[PDB]
Amino acid sequence: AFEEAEKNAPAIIFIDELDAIAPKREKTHGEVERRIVSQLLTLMDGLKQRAHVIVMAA
Amino acid sequence: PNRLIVDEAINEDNSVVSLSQPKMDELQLFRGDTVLLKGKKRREAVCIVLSDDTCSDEKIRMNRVVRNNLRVRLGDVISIQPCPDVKYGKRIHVLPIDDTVEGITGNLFEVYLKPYFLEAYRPIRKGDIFLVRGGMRAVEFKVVETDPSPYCIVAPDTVIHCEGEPIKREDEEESLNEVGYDDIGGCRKQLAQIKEMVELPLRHPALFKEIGVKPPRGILLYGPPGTGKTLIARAVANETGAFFFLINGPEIMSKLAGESESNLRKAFEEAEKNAPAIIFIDELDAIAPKREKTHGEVERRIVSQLLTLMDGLKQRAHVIVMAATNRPNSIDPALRRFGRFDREVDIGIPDATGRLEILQIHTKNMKLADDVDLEQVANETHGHVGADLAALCSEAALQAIRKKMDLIDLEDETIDAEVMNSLAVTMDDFRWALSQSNPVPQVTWEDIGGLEDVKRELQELVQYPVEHPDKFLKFGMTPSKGVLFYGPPGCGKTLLAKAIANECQANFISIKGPELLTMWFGESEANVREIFDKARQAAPCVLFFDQLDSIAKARGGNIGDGGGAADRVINQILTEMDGMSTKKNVFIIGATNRPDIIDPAILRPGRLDQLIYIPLPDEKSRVAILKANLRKSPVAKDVDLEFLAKMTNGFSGADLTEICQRACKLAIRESIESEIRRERERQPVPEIRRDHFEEAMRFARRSVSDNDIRKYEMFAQTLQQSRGFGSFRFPS
Amino acid sequence: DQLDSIAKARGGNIGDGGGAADRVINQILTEMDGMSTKKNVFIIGATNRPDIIDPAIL
Ligand SMILES: Nc1ncnc2c1ncn2[C@@H]1O[C@H](COP(=O)(O)OP(=O)(O)O)[C@@H](O)[C@H]1O
Ligand SMILES: Nc1ncnc2c1ncn2[C@@H]1O[C@H](COP(=O)(O)OP(=O)(O)O)[C@@H](O)[C@H]1O
Repeated sequence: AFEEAEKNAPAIIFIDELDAIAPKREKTHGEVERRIVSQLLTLMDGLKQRAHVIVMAA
Repeated sequence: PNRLIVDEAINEDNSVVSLSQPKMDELQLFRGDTVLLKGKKRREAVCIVLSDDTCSDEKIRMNRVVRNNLRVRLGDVISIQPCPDVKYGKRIHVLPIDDTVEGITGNLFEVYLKPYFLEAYRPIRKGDIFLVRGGMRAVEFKVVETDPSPYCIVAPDTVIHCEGEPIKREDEEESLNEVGYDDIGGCRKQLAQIKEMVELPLRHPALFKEIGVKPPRGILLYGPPGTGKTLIARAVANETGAFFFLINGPEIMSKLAGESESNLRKAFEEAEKNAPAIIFIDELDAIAPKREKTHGEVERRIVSQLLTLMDGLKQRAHVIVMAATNRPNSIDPALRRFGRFDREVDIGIPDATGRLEILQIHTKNMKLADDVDLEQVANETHGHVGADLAALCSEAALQAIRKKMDLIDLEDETIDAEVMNSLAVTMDDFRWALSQSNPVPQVTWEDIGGLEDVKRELQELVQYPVEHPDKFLKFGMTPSKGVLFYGPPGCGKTLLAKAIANECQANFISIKGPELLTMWFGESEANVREIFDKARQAAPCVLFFDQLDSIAKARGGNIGDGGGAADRVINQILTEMDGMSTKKNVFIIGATNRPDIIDPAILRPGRLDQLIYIPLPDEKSRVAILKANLRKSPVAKDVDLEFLAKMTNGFSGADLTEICQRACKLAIRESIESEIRRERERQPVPEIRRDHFEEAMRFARRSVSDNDIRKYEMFAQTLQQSRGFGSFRFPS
Repeated sequence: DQLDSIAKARGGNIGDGGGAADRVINQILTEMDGMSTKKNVFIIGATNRPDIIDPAIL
């Protein structure tokens, strides 16, 4: 998803029901959930707005 | 002598540098010699040294291209040393920057490189960035390969070729964007502490080795988010020559278990290779949370392997680790055991001057209006964090955009450049952002009327010693911290305490007597200890004890059920005041309606030595009280305060305040009825009249009887006789 | 400091925390002199009213 967003610019990312994929890591009881949350944070940080992609989370 | 201040160039090109002739003699440098220049972030450059008569001794004249080469700015410190045995180049490869050649289709060699290197013998180094004028636009190049390496001389027979894939713009932009610790502001005390803890062990391992002490294994930084902990770490790393390696916690946890172990092992090995090195682990609590509060063995083994590697630091390779965390407690205590992250550093909210510096640094890239002032913005932003300040600046910029939406045409595909450059962020945008963005007693002495002797006593007692600590040290007498006020109720004793605390600009804590009594066995003394500890934490502070007669009584004279509890409370108060004797700044003030039952141990010098009697205000004090009461009231001139004061000789100040409030309320009612009657007659009262004054006076009554005054004056007389001695005179 | 607060003549009143004040004195008595080897512990008390102190303490 993020690769396709950065490849075609400008691009818009909508994450519907963000609380489902990324709840508080302390609340989570699973390693996979923590990995998904960490990956989401990493992809937030990796974007540097050169392609000016915008992400909304509802 | 090698260290020199960076200075602007006059006629220096990209291949020459200038030094003063006496400094050349000191450094044994000849004109035309090639030298090796070292800058921040392990940046190196080579140029030809020349003599300038107008150059300062401690400064070196340096142009913008070489400044970008060494990642240093005007005023920075660089080191210059001779660079011997620089051979003629055999084959050099240079590649252009993408943004410098967009639309440039001509032969780069003939247009730019050949005239630039023609018969000049320019010294070059791998990775050097040099700008060459020519064609229709100046073009920057990067030296990617040299023979010999890394130093060579571009000779007439040196082969210069530029074919290949051009260097990506983004890779070059990242290095140029990063600069030293001038980015951070208001943390130079913390910056100095971090420098002392980090860079000195890295630079001088032998200095620690000879004594026998071990350099710190790890450093931990904590504070509220947005304080630039990663920013200050990277910045302090940039100034030092030590290599900075960054570790991202979400990056580590995004990796699958075991793979992250290999990644961090390789990171530590690479840091050991590139000694001196700095390891920064952003969000350490993320990778290594509290071991007990885990639902998986994966993070447990992460913490265990991290402990093994922390014990595995060489400390002879002069490499240390630092980490930044939002909450230090979230980090497992094993990481914080002695010998691992032993030195612990706190980063707080930036100060007002530091916040002003943060605004100035943030707004440097901003086009800023003349009217807007950053100082007042800093004053208003008392508690906003640097990240919140950046958000404030961005919000102000967006508000400027909103203001300029009408001038621009949002529907147009291309915006006007004239409006874009004429755009600026004014004070109105900052004020709008401040409104949108989110993060001492009030009584002044003019409020109080009279008691000028009690006034000067209070200033001399409380305000004076802090004003002249040197005078007290010369005299050698510690200031007293105890004042007792006894008088009829409603005479402004609390007002006096608030006034003195306001004048000295210190925290004010007021506690009531019966509030602390409670009914449990040890609760009362616990409350007393708690309020005294709170006064300790808020030092300097003024502690006010209202109704001291309730909380302190004669210990012997109580045979009731609660006599023991009262005695224990008095003993706790005495011990707490003995503890307060250590702290000069904390001040204790006690107010009682009747001082006859006060424990004599309380009245002992060193606890409440200064006894001040507050009597019923006289005529002039009463006039002042009435004037202060109506300072906020538009009172008519026909009303005479002199008669209103002289009539009630025995009324207390509380009665005067009640009368003034009542008269103001009756003026309110008169204005209400006048305005309503005007509205009714359509389908006044600027100031209070005397009539409402007299018809309000009748409801007032004498608060304090004559017997209370008799008792207070008798107690004061008992103290006056205690002073005695007349006028004490030494013999002869 | 202020030894008179914790040490009293015992049996002063029934409202002293349901006999807790009396019970604290008895615990102090055993600690200062009981069936345990006496270490090099020196006890100093600064009282202002000594007449109310328990005679067993003195
Ligand atoms: N000393 C400072 N000077 C200027 N800006 C700062 C400073 N400290 C923090 N900031 C701002 O904070 C932002 C980064 O926050 P930071 O504290 O580095 O993240 P974290 O709190 O997650 O470690 C930057 O955009 C920067 O503008
Ligand atoms: N010197 C004074 N100047 C102005 N107001 C006073 C003065 N003395 C008393 N008052 C009024 O009396 C009211 C109650 O005073 P208070 O603080 O209760 O005195 P006390 O410390 O004797 O209890 C206050 O609202 C205040 O307005």
